[PDB]
Parts: sequence; structure tokens; C-alpha cells
Amino acid sequence: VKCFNCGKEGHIARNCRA
DNA sequence: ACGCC
Ligand SMILES: [Zn+2]
Repeated sequence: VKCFNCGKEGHIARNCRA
């Protein structure tokens, strides 16, 4: 499933570079 | 940023 911070796949919002 | 995986 996807990150929602960026909308990319296979990592977690809390930690997002974006 | 939050939640889930
Ligand atoms: Zn992300």
C-alpha cells in the first residue's frame, strides 16, 4: 500500500522526505 | 500530518 504523505508506494507518511 | 501495509 501507499504512502499518503507523498502518494508514493511502500513507505510511511511520518517519515516522508517527499 | 494521520492511519494501514
Ligand atoms: Zn512519502
